[PDB]
Amino acid sequence: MASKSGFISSQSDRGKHYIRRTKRFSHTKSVFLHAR
Amino acid sequence: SSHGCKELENALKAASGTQNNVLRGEPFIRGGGAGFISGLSYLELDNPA
Amino acid sequence: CFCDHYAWTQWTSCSKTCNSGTQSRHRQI
Amino acid sequence: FYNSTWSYVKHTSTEHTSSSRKRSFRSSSSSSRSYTSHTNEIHKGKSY
Amino acid sequence: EAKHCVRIETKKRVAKKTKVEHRCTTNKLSEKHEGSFIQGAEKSISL
Repeated sequence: MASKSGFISSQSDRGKHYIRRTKRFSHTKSVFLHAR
Repeated sequence: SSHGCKELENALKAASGTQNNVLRGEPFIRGGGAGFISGLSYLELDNPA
Repeated sequence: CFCDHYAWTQWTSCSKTCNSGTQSRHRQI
Repeated sequence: FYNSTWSYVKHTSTEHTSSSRKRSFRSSSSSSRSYTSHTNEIHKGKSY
Repeated sequence: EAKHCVRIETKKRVAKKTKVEHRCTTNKLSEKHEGSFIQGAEKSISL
């Protein structure tokens, strides 16, 4: 977000930044071997 | 003068993978020398014959 | 077409017990 | 034996743009949107 | 590819008032349907 006013003189500014990041990873491996 | 911005991004990259690999087999033999029985009944995966 | 996308129904029960019946199945078109 | 293989891409990109200005004073508003939906699918079945 | 892009303008004077707007909405889509299916069998019988 950004906001401005400008106009004797007056200047006003507001800024905001937000970031959220998520990484989730899962790996599953299974081996069953039987010989008889 | 006045100005204002609002800006947004949202991204979702889901993914998945799976693999099932199954192998089975049963040679069976009657008759013949026990050495040749064991030597043949052992399953060679590259030549099941 | 990749016809496996329109998977087969399972085989209809064998038309007769003996002397060569037939079993058949449509796709899920 | 049989070897089924399937490879499916769906790509969509959608864009919106709306610029407006009014004067008598001055005012203006710009909006922009970009959307994407993507799916990649691979499926395989091998039987012996 | 599909496009709808439009530009409007207007001035009116009596005092003056004006409006001008531009919109351009667009879509692009692609699909690729690659596939393969190989099958086979072998009987052998010997006597």
